[PDB]
Amino acid sequence: MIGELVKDKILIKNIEDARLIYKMGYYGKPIGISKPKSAEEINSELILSLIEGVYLVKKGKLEIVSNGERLDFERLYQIGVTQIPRFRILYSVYEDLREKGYVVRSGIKYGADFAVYTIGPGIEHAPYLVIALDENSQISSNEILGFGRVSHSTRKELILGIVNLTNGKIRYIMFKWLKM
Amino acid sequence: MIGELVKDKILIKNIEDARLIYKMGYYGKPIGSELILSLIEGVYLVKKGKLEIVSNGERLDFERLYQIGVTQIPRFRILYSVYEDLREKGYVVRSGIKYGADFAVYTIGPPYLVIALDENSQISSNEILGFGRVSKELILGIVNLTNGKIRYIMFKWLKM
Ligand SMILES: [Cl-]
Ligand SMILES: [Cl-]
Repeated sequence: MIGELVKDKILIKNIEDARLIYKMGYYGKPIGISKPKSAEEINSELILSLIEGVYLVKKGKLEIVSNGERLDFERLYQIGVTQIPRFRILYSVYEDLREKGYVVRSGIKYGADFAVYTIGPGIEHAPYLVIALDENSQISSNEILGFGRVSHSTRKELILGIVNLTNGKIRYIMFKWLKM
Repeated sequence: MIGELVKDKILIKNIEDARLIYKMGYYGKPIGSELILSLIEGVYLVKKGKLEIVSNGERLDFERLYQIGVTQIPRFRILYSVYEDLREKGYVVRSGIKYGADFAVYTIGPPYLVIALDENSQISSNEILGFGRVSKELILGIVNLTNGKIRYIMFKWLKM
């Protein structure tokens, strides 16, 4: 498994490698398709985000190169910090959730950071929406109101992933828009 | 029902009146007896026509009492908005300070802790899960000072 760093994303040019990385656990998105039922229908280069790439590298399931240079975890992580806003808190939740066995996808279509899934041999579940947060970052009422808006929009489960960048621990707090 | 304004609180000197106001729906706290009502409770009861208030001769109506609340009590506007809305919805609303919140709401349907907030407020992620009773639930009372509408959002400390 080898991938090319191109800006803020990682390109998987080999289709076999692509289909394999995707089979592993629904990583990346193929170019031109939105979301493949199976890796079987993937025929275009697999595109991985830095968050996904950095995870896979750390998992030893992927090597990354940037025009000759071989970027390891320390370097890739650092690039994520520079390129991607909120990279630290986003990777912390991505990793933690991924490490716990959930299948983590982008949650932007739903107005959140991630779309977390519980899957297994012949088992698919509804997507939990997670929004990563820096425990200290001050949230406004307008943002908090924006939260409870994305929640009862696709009426799924909205969840805040509060990360401590020091100890790396994570506190998950879910909230619903109530109708007192 | 007549009550005296004494600073930021309202005194109910008559014990019958006291016991009645308390029977109504658990309003005020006795000094255990004179029933002591907070401006938030007093202003509500006045508006409900269930209580008259006096301040050394002067008869204070809703407009004046409300204004006094604004002057005396910090966050009075957002606190009364949630108090009233919740009370108007039939919940029994008590102080929630013992629990580190504004109110302790009791449902008479099928204590919830609520913290009233203004649309311009800014709470940290660790102020939230921080304290109330979280690390159970804590309900956020988000108030729009313009239209006076209120959005309630509850959140729990999860264990993913
Ligand atoms: Cl992603
Ligand atoms: Cl009260």
